[PDB]
Amino acid sequence: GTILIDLSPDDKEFQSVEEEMQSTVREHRDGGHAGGIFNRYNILKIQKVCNKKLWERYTHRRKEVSEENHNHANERMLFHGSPFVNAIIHKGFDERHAYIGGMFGAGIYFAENSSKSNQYVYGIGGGTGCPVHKDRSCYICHRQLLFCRVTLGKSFLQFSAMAHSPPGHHSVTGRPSVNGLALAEYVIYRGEQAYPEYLITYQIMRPE
Ligand SMILES: Cc1cccc2c(=O)[nH]c(-c3ccc(C(F)(F)F)cc3)nc12
Ligand SMILES: [Zn+2]
Repeated sequence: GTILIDLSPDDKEFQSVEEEMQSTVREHRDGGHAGGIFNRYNILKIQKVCNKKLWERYTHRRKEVSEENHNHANERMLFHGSPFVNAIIHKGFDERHAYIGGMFGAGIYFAENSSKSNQYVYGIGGGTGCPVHKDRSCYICHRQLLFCRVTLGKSFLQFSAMAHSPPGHHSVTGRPSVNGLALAEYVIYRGEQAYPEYLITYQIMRPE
């Protein structure tokens, strides 16, 4: 039931999504090992992901969380990078898209920094890189990220230098804690708490 609608580069929606992607690039402590060396992307396409069933599943859960949290879903728009991007847009998020080894337990991880999510496009630690060139810093192959609507509800704050949410909470917030430049990371434990709204196809660009 999923359809992908292309956004025109002239469309204001295209532009605000591209700005959030571009402006949330930062330097990483691995020096580019996992996600490659770049300061910006070449955006090739942005598509709206439309699936009535997944949307209703998301809104239903959103309403449950909101009613547990003084009518506040604490909804964010966050990046997600995964080798399973193609299953997620068709079937939604679930237990099979969890990161079992994650630092906040086995849940589904999301980032404010687009460049953090870029590190997982080819797998954990960037895996072995693009399938064509086996290169984690490939400047040629097309990459995809999701920009997702995520319900955090009451989020447990972890200061940091499928399982369950900590009791009384709906999510975990990974607060950046030595690297003063890093934005937060977030984890949910129910797939119904995210909807994959935009599919962004891009390349990382080699610095000149
Ligand atoms: C940790 C973390 C922080 C912020 C953003 C992300 C993010 O966007 N993706 C992943 C990610 C990790 C593993 C898998 C896999 F096991 F392959 F299914 C998929 C996605 N981790 C993140
Ligand atoms: Zn490649």
